[PDB]
Amino acid sequence: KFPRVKNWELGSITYDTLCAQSQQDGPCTPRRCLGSLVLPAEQLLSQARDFINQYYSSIKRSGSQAHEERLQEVEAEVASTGTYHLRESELVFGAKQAWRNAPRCVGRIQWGKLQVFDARDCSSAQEMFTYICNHIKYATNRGNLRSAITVFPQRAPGRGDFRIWNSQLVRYAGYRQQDGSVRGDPANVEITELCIQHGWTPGNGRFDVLPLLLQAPDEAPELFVLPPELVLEVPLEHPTLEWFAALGLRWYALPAVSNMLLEIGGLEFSAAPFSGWYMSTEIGTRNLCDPHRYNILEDVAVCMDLDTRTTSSLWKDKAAVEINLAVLHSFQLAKVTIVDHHAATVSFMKHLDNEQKARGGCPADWAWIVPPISGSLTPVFHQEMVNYILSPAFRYQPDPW
Amino acid sequence: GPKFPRVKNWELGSITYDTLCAQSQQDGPCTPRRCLGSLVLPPAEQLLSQARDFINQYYSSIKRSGSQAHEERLQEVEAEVASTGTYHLRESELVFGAKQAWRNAPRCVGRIQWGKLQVFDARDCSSAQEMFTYICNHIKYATNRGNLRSAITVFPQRAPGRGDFRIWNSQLVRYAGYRQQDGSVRGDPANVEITELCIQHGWTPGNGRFDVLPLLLQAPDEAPELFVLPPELVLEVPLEHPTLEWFAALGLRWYALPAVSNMLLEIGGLEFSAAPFSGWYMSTEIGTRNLCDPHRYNILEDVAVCMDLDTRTTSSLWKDKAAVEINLAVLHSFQLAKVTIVDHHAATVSFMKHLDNEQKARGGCPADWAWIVPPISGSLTPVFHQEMVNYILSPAFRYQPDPW
Ligand code: HEM
Ligand code: HEM
Ligand SMILES: Cc1cc(N)nc(C[C@@H]2CNC[C@@H]2OCCNCCc2cccc(F)c2)c1
Ligand SMILES: Cc1cc(N)nc(C[C@@H]2CNC[C@@H]2OCCNCCc2cccc(F)c2)c1
Ligand SMILES: C[C@H](O)[C@H](O)[C@H]1CNc2nc(N)[nH]c(=O)c2N1
Ligand SMILES: C[C@H](O)[C@H](O)[C@H]1CNc2nc(N)[nH]c(=O)c2N1
Ligand SMILES: [Zn+2]
Repeated sequence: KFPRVKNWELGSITYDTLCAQSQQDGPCTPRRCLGSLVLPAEQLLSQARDFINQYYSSIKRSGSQAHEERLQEVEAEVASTGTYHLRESELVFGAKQAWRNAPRCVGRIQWGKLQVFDARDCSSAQEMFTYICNHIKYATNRGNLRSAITVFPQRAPGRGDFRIWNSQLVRYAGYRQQDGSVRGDPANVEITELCIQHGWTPGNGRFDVLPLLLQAPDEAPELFVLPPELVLEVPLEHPTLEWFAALGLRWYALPAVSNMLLEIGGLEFSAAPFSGWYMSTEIGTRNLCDPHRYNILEDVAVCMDLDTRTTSSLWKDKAAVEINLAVLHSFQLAKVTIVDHHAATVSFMKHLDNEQKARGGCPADWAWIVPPISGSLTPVFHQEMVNYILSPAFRYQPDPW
Repeated sequence: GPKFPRVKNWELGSITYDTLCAQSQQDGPCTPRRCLGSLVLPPAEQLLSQARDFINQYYSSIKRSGSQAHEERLQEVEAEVASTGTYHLRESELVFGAKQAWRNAPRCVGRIQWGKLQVFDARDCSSAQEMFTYICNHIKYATNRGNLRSAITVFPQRAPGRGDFRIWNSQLVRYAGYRQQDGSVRGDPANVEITELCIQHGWTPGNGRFDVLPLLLQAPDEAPELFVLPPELVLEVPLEHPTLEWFAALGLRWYALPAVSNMLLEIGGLEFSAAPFSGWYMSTEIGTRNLCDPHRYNILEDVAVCMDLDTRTTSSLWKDKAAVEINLAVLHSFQLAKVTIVDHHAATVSFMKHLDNEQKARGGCPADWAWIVPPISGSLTPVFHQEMVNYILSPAFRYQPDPW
């Protein structure tokens, strides 16, 4: 019934009772675990009712007059039109809850602090662009980063979706070369090629910021260039290794995810970009060291004069550590908010304890929460986790092309 | 495509489908409502179905499925269970079963070696003294003066109404952990309970950080008996670093032979409660888990101080820098002393080859992602980018509760 959850460093035990609230199935069965894989009116009515019940309970007014009447408005709207609409205060609560509920997010200690921009009165791609430019300015705040989400109009039965084609608001281009190598970020070759086809004049650098492709319902997407001054970037240098600055490496300040679906009370928001601040291992380990990304390990190790001929000299491990240190030092120097993996995972353990008290559990995906270097050096490695789907939720959605 | 799990490698873009999971006859701990993949601990009628399944597996592996010899063996097994409530394996059946149990183990990254296991049949064993002899022979063979060889020794199976053969120690070689008066521990904190049981049963304890424990061996229906391993049998490696001359002065060491001794080996419904097995180390198990876990030897702060690192702030990456040098010391020292070891990069590469081999041979491979990905430098290894399906196949190694 209720799974026992143990921490192996400290010997402490808790029981997850929150998983009983899950009404949506994951990919696992008793026959096989798939935890490591990356990917009608009556049903809508009950999702809506549950959500409204969640909202009135959060403001302590459960059972009040305002509660009963709001339930009746929703019922009347769905019965007549097949759908309904959220009040701004309900949207705000719903967005925070979807963050709180996200099992892959190590940053959830911050869940209560989220600026929510209501963009549901948007009727064109041009208006979308203005809203996005305002989000970026707010979120960036000259390096003193603030968590934010902007919510565009919900999906509707009659028509096509509002969509941002880009997976993040800020990404670097990937240019496929004559010889089948890539200049820039190999993760972005396909979106880069789409941008060119839709009329963008491409650069030829390793760190060219991509334009946005924004789609209003049932229209071809439109191209918008981000004003250079809005996109804060950090040149990478190393505290003791002088030649590192000459590698010419940089990363953008703002991690801003733009391709996920936000589901609240049965309603679905197909464009709802959100942003926080980076955990340094995302940049230092994954973006720069992954073999299928910028893949810089070998170059850094040679500058460091390490023996690259054999794996047993641990040259990959040594180079990776220095790159991560360069990221942390450079962000700190440029006064841009960042968190290291030790500090982030310590705050996550506190979030786990807060949530055990508040709700009797916390859905968490161990493979995503444990950092990609120095796993067992962090307290989360030794912590058992239960993974399940609660709503409101963020959900992956297929690329619109 | 097909209705079997689709499995993707995100570095290479390649896809396979797992069809082997269809052969699974035992439930794991997950359901559609919640994943429990990260948790460490998960009649004649019943026996016969498991026995028939295993005999069918054996006859398929020798390509004699449906033959007269196959049907005759099946008839011999059920007749034996009819008269006795149990049955017994042939020598070649035990050998097949033990290798298949290793092949099936989802938490083992060393499975490229599965076909090369020396299997010692100790099913004639009738006393604690004789268990000790067999165990000493295992260690001598497996250690081979540092050129390590994979092996298992199989003691008699569980029997109706008669007590079990059990080895009380979790490994054949482990260090004592001595509880101090201030509440701290000298030696290995993992071993505090077993250390205290050895003293209760008459062992005169040392007072060092690396005292090898004696064995507590239990023959059926007797109290366990205490046996000290002759020191010349236990190969150890003093730890030094290739460039940091002071590292040798910390007096650190580790033993050569990883030999798990408390797992149950299950073959065709038969239960082997004592069947210790051994291979060689992957270096991260010593360098990262044994030496750096905060609940183990916990030496990270000590080494960082000698390295002159800023241990008062997380963002200096002092833990990461120290862990790398400790892992490097382990690899260098084993290589110097000519004792077999494998680094995490070479092991995970070889496991990627094993995955490909098994895709062709059986249509999949059960694997536990959280255990296969090494505890340092995870995404620098190929296995981090590889999706994995986890399920239980028999023959199997299974955890068993401590005898005390
Ligand atoms: C405030 C600082 C934050 C930090 C340090 C942080 C940290 C992280 C990290 C390290 C990941 C895994 C990233 C990856 O490997 O792709 C992640 C995932 C995620 N986070 Fe956060 N987060 C923050 C804020 C936010 C905010 C504001 C939201 C939404 C309101 C959010 C929702 C999510 C979601 C939905 C995922 C899963 C994304 C996916 O499947 O690709 N987080 N977080
Ligand atoms: C040939 C050298 C071998 C290497 C490098 C190797 C590697 C490993 C590693 C690194 C682990 C994880 C250990 C941990 O973190 O506790 C493991 C687990 C395991 N291996 Fe191996 N292995 C080898 C040989 C063997 C052999 C000979 C067997 C049995 C015949 C075996 C069966 C197992 C089993 C049953 C586990 C799970 C143990 C548990 O749940 O505590 N492996 N292996
Ligand atoms: C195919 C697929 C499925 C899925 N769920 N997700 C993806 C994005 C991948 C995940 N791994 C790299 C890349 O996503 C990279 C962007 N991740 C930033 C997360 C983040 C960090 C800090 C603050 C935030 F607000 C958000 C792809
Ligand atoms: C409670 C519990 C359950 C379980 N399944 N397992 C344990 C042993 C723990 C697992 N993690 C550390 C420790 O096991 C330490 C010993 N593991 C060595 C595995 C190995 C390596 C190379 C060759 C071999 F033949 C065997 C405890
Ligand atoms: C195959 C595996 O699930 C995949 O590489 C995952 C592992 N853990 C991860 N963890 C985080 N935070 N982000 C990721 O993209 C991944 N990728
Ligand atoms: C909580 C978590 O399941 C636990 O700490 C696991 C994670 N992965 C591991 N992986 C290996 N190889 N060995 C272990 O002991 C563990 N411990
Ligand atoms: Zn699962």
